[PDB]
Amino acid sequence: QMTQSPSSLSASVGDRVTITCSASSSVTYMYWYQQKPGKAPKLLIYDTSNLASGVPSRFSGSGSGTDYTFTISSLQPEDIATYYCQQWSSHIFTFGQGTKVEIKRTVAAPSVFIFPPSDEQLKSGTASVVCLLNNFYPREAKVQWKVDNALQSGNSQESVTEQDSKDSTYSLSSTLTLSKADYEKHKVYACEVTHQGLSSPVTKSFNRGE
Amino acid sequence: QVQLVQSGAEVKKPGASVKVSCKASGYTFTSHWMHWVRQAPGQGLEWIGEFNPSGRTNYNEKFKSKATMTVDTSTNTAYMELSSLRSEDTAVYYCASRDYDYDGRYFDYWGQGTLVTVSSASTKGPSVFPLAPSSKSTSGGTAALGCLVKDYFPEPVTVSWNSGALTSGVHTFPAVLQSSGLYSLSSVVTVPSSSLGTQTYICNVNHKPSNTKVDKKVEPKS
Repeated sequence: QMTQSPSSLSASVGDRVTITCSASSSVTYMYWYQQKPGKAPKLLIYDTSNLASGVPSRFSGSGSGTDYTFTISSLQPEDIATYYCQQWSSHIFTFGQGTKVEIKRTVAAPSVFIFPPSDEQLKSGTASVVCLLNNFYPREAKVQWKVDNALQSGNSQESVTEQDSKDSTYSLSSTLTLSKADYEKHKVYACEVTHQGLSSPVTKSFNRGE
Repeated sequence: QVQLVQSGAEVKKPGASVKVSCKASGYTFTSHWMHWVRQAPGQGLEWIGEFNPSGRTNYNEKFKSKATMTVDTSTNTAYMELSSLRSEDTAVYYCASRDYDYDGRYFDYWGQGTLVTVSSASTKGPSVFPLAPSSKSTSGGTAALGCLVKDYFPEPVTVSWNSGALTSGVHTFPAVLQSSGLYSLSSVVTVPSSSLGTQTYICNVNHKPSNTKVDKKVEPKS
């Protein structure tokens, strides 16, 4: 049975990243793939230690008996990905469980933006209100929706991007969903953002219909 | 350039069958094996099997009962067919090829993947709404704008800006599953606020399961 370790890791830019796979047998070589989010897996190392064409030099692979090692000698922002080892063994190709590689970087405060629903959506029955948190670190953030100073719950959903391949930041989108009737019933719409990079919670607001 | 182009994402009923296609361009690809790989959402990679055109097939034991691999030599298209589909078959399916060519160069090529979703629920294209730039978008000489992509099924949706000409400052968020059982996502972009009067911004939303493409112009509100 193939064992890839660790499952995830965080390191700084310029750090050495080390990933291991232990194999059932030594008679076939080990391969290493890089998978960025949304993209297909990309071969980086073949035949245990050969660099694939185009792959930068900071990537290397080695093996000794049934123990194999993949190394990024100097972690770069674009290297965030899940890495997999792969070996042919007992008439099949087996992939490792994967190693998610993340970047530790300096604190950065989110840029907050609020978007009222479009007239087109509103008049057709529903109002989606959107709060955008742009390019922040670390990942942890609190978004609170306020309607006429009343705190909302059960009626919002959010999602976060994968870490940015250039600046190692995250971005967050929060949607407040209301009926047309409930939306037109109120004036002030606000999102309150709590994040480590802000010295106090930041509010972004608009008044309906102006 | 060498490319593997796969058939678009599809919803299929439980018990039904689907046939993913993989079209090879830029290389001869007659004397190389074609691999099929699956990746369940948020999971790892599993090898399904391999097919030789020049005409044997090797299967992973787990996928012997569920998969059938074929090829069309005249069109340069490999096919993988999944029978008696259940919820556990919901996954991205990749075609891939790795070998030495005629000139002895080592290659590895992958298709873009095909998300097969297994569900009784029907496909639905998205409704697209603007996320308009305003005074509440100005932060320091730059403004944020976007597109809300609402009420589609199944995954996935891809989004570009100005047909791919606008790439920097773009964030396309992962979809949320709503209480209604329909997906919603946003895509945003930060631009100079001095561009708002003159530059045109259009989001291009693709949803292949419903065969729908939507372009939406995003303007400042009057």
